Amino acid sequence: LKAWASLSLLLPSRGPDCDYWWKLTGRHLASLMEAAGYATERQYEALVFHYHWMVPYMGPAPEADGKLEWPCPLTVEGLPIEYSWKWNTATKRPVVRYTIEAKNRFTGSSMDPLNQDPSRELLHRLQMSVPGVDLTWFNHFLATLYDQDRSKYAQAVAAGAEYTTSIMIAAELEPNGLTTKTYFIPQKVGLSLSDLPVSSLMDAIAGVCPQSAAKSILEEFLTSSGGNLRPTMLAVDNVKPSDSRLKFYFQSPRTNFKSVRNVMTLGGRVPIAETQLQDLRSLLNASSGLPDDYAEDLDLPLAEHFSPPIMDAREEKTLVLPGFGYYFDIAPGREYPEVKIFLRLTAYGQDDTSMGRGISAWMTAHGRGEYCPRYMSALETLVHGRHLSEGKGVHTHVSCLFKKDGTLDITSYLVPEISSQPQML
Amino acid sequence: LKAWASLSLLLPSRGPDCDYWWKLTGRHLASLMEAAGYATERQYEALVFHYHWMVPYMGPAPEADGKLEWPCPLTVEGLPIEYSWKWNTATKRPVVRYTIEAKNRFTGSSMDPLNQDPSRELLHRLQMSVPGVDLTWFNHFLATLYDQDRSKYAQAVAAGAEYTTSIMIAAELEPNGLTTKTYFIPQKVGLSLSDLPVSSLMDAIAGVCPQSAAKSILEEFLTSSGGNLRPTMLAVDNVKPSDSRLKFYFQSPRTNFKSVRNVMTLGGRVPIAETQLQDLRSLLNASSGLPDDYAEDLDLPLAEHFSPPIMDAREEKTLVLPGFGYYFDIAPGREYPEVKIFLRLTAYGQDDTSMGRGISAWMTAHGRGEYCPRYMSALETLVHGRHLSEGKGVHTHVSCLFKKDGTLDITSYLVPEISSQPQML
Repeated sequence: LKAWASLSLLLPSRGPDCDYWWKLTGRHLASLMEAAGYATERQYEALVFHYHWMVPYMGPAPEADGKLEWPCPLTVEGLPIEYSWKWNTATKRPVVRYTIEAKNRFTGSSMDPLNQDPSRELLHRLQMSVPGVDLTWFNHFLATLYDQDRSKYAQAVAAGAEYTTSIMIAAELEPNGLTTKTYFIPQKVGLSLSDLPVSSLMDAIAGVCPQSAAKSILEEFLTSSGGNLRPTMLAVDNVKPSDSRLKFYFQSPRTNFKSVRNVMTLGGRVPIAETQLQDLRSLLNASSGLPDDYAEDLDLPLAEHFSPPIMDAREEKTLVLPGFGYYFDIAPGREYPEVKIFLRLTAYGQDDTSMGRGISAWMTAHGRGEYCPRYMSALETLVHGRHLSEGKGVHTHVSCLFKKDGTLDITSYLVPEISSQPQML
Repeated sequence: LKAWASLSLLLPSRGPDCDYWWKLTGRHLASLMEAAGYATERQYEALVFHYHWMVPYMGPAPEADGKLEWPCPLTVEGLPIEYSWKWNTATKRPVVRYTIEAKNRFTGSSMDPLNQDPSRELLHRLQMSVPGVDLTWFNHFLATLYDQDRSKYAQAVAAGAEYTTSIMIAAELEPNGLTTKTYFIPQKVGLSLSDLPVSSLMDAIAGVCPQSAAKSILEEFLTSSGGNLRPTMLAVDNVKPSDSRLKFYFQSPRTNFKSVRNVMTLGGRVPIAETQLQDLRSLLNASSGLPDDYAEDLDLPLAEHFSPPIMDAREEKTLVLPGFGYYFDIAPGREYPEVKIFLRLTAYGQDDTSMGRGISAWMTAHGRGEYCPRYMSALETLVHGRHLSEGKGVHTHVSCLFKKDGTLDITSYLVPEISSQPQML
C-alpha cells in the first residue's frame, strides 16, 4: 500500500472526526484501488481528493456505541459512505467509486431538516474549483422533489416524523479524471415515499426532460405490468445536461426471474438477447447461493439465519427490503431506457465470503476472473470485528446492466463494517 | 507539468496568503523538479508536503509594493523562500531543495521579537507526525545563541534596534524521503553579530560537541591565518545527533583564490588535490564572467552595473556583501572539517543568463552537462517582470564542497523574483 503509507505520513492530522474517516475509509479506498491495479499516480490523486473534499463532509465520527445522530441508509450501521467495485470487462480494469452523504453541524436541525445544505456547499465549491461541474438539474430537483417551506418539516418533526437522508453525492474515479453524481430521495411533509405518486415525480422530471422515447416507453410500462413498481430515488450526473444520465429508481417486491424479464425488457418493449438474460440469471443464482436451475417462476428466498433489519427498511431506506431494486435511465435523446438491476445482498444470499465467491465463480466462468482473488482479499480489509465468512455486512448489492454491445456491466457495492459486535451473523 | 496541473486542481483554495505562496512557489518547485527529471510520484509527494506543511508557515503575502512587515534576507526583495539546485554527478540526478522562514501573526511582536515560535511549532508538529525528527540540537541552540529574556529585545526595539530573521528551516527532497535542517542566525540584545566573539558561539557548540578533531582543527585555523573570518550562522540537521552535521558559517572579506586555498585547506592542515582546487577556480572564474586565468592573488571585482544592495547587507544579511561565504562542518567523530564555499552571485558576476551559462559551460566541460538546457529554461520561469538576461535576481549563490571521493558537489541557490519593477538591472 505505497500510496496510502506515503500520503498518510505527509497529510496532517486535523481533528478527531476528519481523522476517524480518513483513517477508516482512506485505507479502504486504497485497498480497493490497489486490488484493482490502480497506478500509484491515480491512487495519489484519488486519496488526495478524498482527504480534502469528501472526508470533511462526512460529519461526526460514530460514538463508542457506533451511533450517529443522523444515520445514513447506505449501511445497516448507518455510516455515510458506500464503495462500489465495477468489475473488469474484456477491455478495462475494475473501477473503484464511492458515495457519501454530506453533513455539517446543522445537519437535521430545524434550519436544515432534510440535510441538504452541506451537499449544496460541497458541489458549489467543487464547481468553483474544478471544471465541468453543472448544477442545473441538481438545483431543479432540490426545488421540485421536496416541500420548500422548511418550517413545515420542522412542525412535523415536532410531531414525531423521522426524516432521513435526502441527498448523497458520488465522485467517480474513472480513467478520465473525476465527475460527480447526485442522488435524491424524495420526501414530503405529509405522506410516505411509498405514498408519493409516480406522477408527481414524473412532473419534476418533465421540468428538464419533457419528452423522450425512453421516458414514454417507461410510462407505458408503468401503467401496464409495471404497476407493482414503487419509486424510490432519482440520480443525475452533475455535468452539462445534454451529457447527463437521468436515473429513475424503483423498488419491486417480486424477485422471480419472470419478473426480472418483465422489468428489464419493459414489458417486451425493449428486447434483450436470451443469452444475456440467462447470463444475468446465472449471476443472480450464484450470488444468492441458489441452484443454477432455480425456477424462473419462484421468488428468491429471504436470508434468515442472519437476523437482518428487514422491518427497518422502506422506500427511503432500500438497503434491506424484500424485492429487487432497479433504475431506468430515461435521459433525453435516448431511444429506450437503460435498465440496471440491483440484487440486495443484505436480504438475499449467504455470508459475505459465499457471496463474493459466488460472484467470483461467475466472473471466472465468463473469463473475467482476472482479479477475483484480489477482490476477495480486499473484502477482508473492510470488516472489523469478525471474519468475512461469519455473516453479512460488507456486500450491500450486486448490479447488472446490459451494455449496448451485449456486454454485462457488473458492480459490487461494498460498505465498511466497524462494529466490534456485528449485527448480522 | 502534469503533477502541478493535476494537484493544483484537486487541492482547495485556502485564503489569500496560502494561495499566493502555493501558486507562486509551488509552480517554481514543480518546474525545478520537472527540469531535474523527478518522477511524477516524487513530485506529488513534495508538492503535497509543500502545500500542507511549508506554505501555511510562509506568512503574509507581500503587498502591492512587494512589501513585507518582516522581510527575510534570503532575497533582495525579502521573500521567505530560497530554492537550491544540487547539480547532477556521475551517479545521481539533480536534487531540488528549498528553505523558508516560518512566520505567524505574532512574528516580530514583543512576545516573539526574533520570530522563533513558528519554527518551534512547525518542527514539533512535524516531529509528532513524521518519524525521525530530533530537536535536541534545535532546542539547545535556541537556548544558547540568544538572550533569553524577550523583554530585553523589546526594550531595544523601543530604542531603534532592527532585529531580523533568526531561524530558517529546510526540507530536503532527496532520494530517500525527506529530513529537516535548521539555520540559526545569532543575535544578542546589545551587540552586532560582527561584534559577537567567535568564542561565545564555540561555547554554545561545546554544549553538544565538546571535542572533535574537526573542531580542534578549525579553532587552530581561526587563531592563525583564519583570523579575518567572521561568524555568520550555524546549521544542524534535525535528526539523531550522532547522525547530524554541525555547520559553522563564516564570512570572509577576501575573495582572491590564494585566500580560497587558505580557507578550504584550513591553513594547510587539510590538503586538497590541486586538480580539485583548479577545478573550483575554473568554476569561480566562469561563474563571475572572469578570464579563466584570473590571477590567484587578485580579489574578485564587485559587479557594479547592477546597483545591488551592498550597503544593506551585513553578517545577519549575508546575501549581498563583498567576500565569500563558507561553512565548516565540525560534527563529532569527524577527522577534519568538511568545507563548503559560497560564491555570492548577487555581488559578483553578470546577469543571470551569463551566470547560468558560465556554470553550464563548466558542467558541460566536466561531462555533467546532461541537464543544463533544462536548468536554463527552468530559471526563466522564476523571474516575473523581466527577462533572465537583463539583470540579477534569481541566482543568489553557487557553492562547492569537495566530497570524500574527490567529487565536486556543486549547488545553485535560486530565489523567486516577483517585482514588476526589478531592482537589479
